[PDB]
Amino acid sequence: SKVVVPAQGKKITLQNGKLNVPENPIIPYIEGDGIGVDVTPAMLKVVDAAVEKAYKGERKISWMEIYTGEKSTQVYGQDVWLPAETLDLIREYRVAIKGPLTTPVGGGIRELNVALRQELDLYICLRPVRYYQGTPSPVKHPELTDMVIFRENSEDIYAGIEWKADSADAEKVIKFLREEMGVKKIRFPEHCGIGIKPCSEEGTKRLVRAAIEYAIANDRDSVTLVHKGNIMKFTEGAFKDWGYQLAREEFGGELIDGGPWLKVKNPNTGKEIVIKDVIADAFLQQILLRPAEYDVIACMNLNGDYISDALAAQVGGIGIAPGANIGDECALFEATHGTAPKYAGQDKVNPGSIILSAEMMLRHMGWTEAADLIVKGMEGAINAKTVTYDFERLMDGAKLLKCSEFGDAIIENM
Amino acid sequence: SKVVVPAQGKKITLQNGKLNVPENPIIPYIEGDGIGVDVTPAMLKVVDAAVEKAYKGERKISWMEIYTGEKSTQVYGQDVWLPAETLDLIREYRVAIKGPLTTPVGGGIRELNVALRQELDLYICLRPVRYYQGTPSPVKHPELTDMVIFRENSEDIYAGIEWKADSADAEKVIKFLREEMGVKKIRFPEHCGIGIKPCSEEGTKRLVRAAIEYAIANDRDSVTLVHKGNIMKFTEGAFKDWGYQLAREEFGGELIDGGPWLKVKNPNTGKEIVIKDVIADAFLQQILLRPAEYDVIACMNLNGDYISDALAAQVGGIGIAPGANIGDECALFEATHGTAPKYAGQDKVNPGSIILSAEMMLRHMGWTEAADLIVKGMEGAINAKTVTYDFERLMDGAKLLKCSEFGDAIIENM
Ligand SMILES: NC(=O)c1ccc[n+]([C@@H]2O[C@H](COP(=O)([O-])OP(=O)(O)OC[C@H]3O[C@@H](n4cnc5c(N)ncnc54)[C@H](OP(=O)(O)O)[C@@H]3O)[C@@H](O)[C@H]2O)c1
Ligand SMILES: NC(=O)c1ccc[n+]([C@@H]2O[C@H](COP(=O)([O-])OP(=O)(O)OC[C@H]3O[C@@H](n4cnc5c(N)ncnc54)[C@H](OP(=O)(O)O)[C@@H]3O)[C@@H](O)[C@H]2O)c1
Ligand SMILES: CC(C)[C@H](C(=O)O)[C@@H](O)C(=O)O
Ligand SMILES: CC(C)[C@H](C(=O)O)[C@@H](O)C(=O)O
Ligand SMILES: [Mg+2]
Ligand SMILES: [Mg+2]
Repeated sequence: SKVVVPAQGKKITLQNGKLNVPENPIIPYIEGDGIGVDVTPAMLKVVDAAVEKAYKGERKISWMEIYTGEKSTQVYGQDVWLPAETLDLIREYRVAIKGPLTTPVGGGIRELNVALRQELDLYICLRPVRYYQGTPSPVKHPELTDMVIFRENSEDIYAGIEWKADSADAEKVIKFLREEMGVKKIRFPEHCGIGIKPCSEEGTKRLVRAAIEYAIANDRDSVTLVHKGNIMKFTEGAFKDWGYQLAREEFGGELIDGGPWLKVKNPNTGKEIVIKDVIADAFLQQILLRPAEYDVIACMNLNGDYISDALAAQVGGIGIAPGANIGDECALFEATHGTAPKYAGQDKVNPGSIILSAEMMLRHMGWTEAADLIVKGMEGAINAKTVTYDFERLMDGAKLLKCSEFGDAIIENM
Repeated sequence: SKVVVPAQGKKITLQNGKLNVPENPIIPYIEGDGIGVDVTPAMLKVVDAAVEKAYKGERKISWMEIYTGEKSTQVYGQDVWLPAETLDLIREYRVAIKGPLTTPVGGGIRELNVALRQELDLYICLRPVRYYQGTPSPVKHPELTDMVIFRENSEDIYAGIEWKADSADAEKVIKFLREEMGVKKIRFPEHCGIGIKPCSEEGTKRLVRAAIEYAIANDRDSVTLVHKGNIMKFTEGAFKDWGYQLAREEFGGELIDGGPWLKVKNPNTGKEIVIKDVIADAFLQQILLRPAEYDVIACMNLNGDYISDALAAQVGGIGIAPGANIGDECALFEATHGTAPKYAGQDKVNPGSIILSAEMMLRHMGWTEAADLIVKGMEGAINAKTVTYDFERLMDGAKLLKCSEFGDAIIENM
């Protein structure tokens, strides 16, 4: 192993489903491909500053670099794109953060980001989207956007079950469907690629459960199940039916009017939480035309991937869109954006995304004060109109800052 | 049959792939469920007016009502949701228009809208989205949005191949995948619904071919292949690879830089058309942050469904979003919106969508003058700020008009 365990740090433990965070926790991190080389260093500095200022030296993170992707090949050798120790370490230290990752073409290499999520069973993809005062947005009222996406992270089409057109496997599968299952619906069975889409009751319910619990835990107004159930009855439709069923069976969901919407009483604030659903295509117009009407979103893997980007663009873009992959044993924080090789190495991209993901990590560890300083700094720097390229557009009088520069601006406004 | 063939009309014929439209063409039409009862009458009046004014009485449409959905059951009896004659008539008269349709819950009834498209093999779902001066939009520069969506209409997950969780079929399919195909990727094989996603070379290429030909025919700047190929390699990825391949093999697509983008020279205007591609999630941010950079869009069934609504909301909403289902033998025009039973029968919804779909129909028949009068009227009425509920929002000084009222406003501005 080429990983070096920090000497002055201590491992975080999980006792009774509750995190036990030391004052010197060891936090593993993956630099990331492309721009990850730009944003990650900015994140480490901003986090260290937030922690240093919040607890005046009482607390401190012991960063431990781990590898995945290109750098892993440089470190562990050719073909070692995702070392087993990397998965071992994330699960063992409970909390980790990663920069963007890119999977090479071919080589029989599976998508590295999806591999991490699925190998660690981090079934929740949590992506909160809200507006930051001063952020240049293409819409008229970005302030109306304040939602939290709970995207199922372990099934759907992301299962990776598919076969190439004209391949022996594809023909074998197509032969079984037409001959044994009597399927006559394939328009062109020749030179036809095939993909499988699974959706289970347990996969659906553990995701929705987390979404409702988060709504209750943070006193949100509603949980909206987004699906395309009118066309995919047994997968997307099942997801919606299972979600409503869980709200009734586990949260005392009560019929609103003649339904289908339910109301769940917040055990804490006594507030009634609305449980509704919207068809995916229609939802894409709704978030733009009636944003204020939506809060927490529970949806399947693919739909969540699309909604994440559509919402982010509403409040400034993917440069300010954080996220987290959460499971029962550990959590891996990461920004919604990619490696943008186009800008890679230029120290020009917006580090806000990975930084706000670190803010989620801090909150997750219970270091809410350090988390609050990051939000304060971010809001201060953006308001000071000292921002990165992606914000400069739709920004008159804004001063352009380099990636590392913006990080410093955040610390300056803490 | 309860259908009455117009006495003074004549059937449109297709000779050499070219439509032969008489001056008194018989045009079949489906009223539609819900609000279809409101918008359809407005459309017939507006179209009749546009035609009457453009050709001063020389030309006239002979409307012939045909049935599908609820009204079909009223006419032909219980269980007759989609009469065979309806499909026969659309194919025979070549050009038809329909209001929104809703499929009942259960009854073993398949989605009626998809049934029409697939039974008639109308593989192209053409949905143009552009801004109309004076239209209240949630974005800052709706005028930058001017795109044309070419959505594959015959395959993808819309094939309707799926099995219910815990069903014998589902278990049989899951057993085959795990046992015979050795699939170990299903996270939860129990209580698991299964759906099949097919994508063929012929289905992909006939759609992309139509998109490029439209770009050439209308001198558009580019064709963008939208896909989620990084995750669905053999379906969405195949679609993108097949699209690029066709541009090269059939349109002399030439490498731009080191690729992957291609350039196709417009045989007519000598202009070079750009053939590029964008990942679906990223594309949803791109249309909002860099609209001007996109023109004609070629995408798969599901992706097209989502993009249609996301784009429409950008220029006023689904109340002003037309569309057409085009095949090799016939075409069925229809708005992107649904039956909105919530507002149904209230004569309050925006008829602009089905009316602009009729404008597409007229253009399709070569009656471009009548089509131009509809655009003129629409632009005039909206500019006069005499609009329907959906526009009134984000409209100060706008006067609210009833559905039928707005139709009259259009005719008044022709
Ligand atoms: N979880 C992940 O690690 C992850 C996520 C997404 C994609 N990927 C991968 O990364 C590679 C490139 O993919 P892509 O180009 O489709 O996606 P991407 O890297 O997110 O790039 C898409 C566009 O979004 C914007 N963007 C991304 N990061 C930004 C930042 N830090 N600050 C400001 N704007 C930012 C830019 O838009 P403008 O150019 O309009 O400014 C950018 O060109 C692929 O190999 C892909 O699989 C990985
Ligand atoms: N091709 C079709 O015939 C078609 C298309 C889509 C859906 N459907 C079906 O119709 C039913 C209802 O579905 P849905 O509620 O998901 O979709 P929908 O009927 O399109 O309604 C969605 C929302 O979009 C807006 N809208 C729709 N038509 C409008 C119009 N003419 N003018 C102004 N705004 C309009 C309204 O938004 P606000 O309430 O925010 O104003 C409406 O409540 C279902 O049975 C569904 O399967 C059929
Ligand atoms: C890179 C890709 C596999 C990934 C996904 O589709 O989830 C990305 O788009 C993201 O949102 O993290
Ligand atoms: C009603 C539904 C089957 C249809 C589709 O998904 O294409 C609708 O959303 C539309 O866009 O016409
Ligand atoms: Mg994404
Ligand atoms: Mg739709």
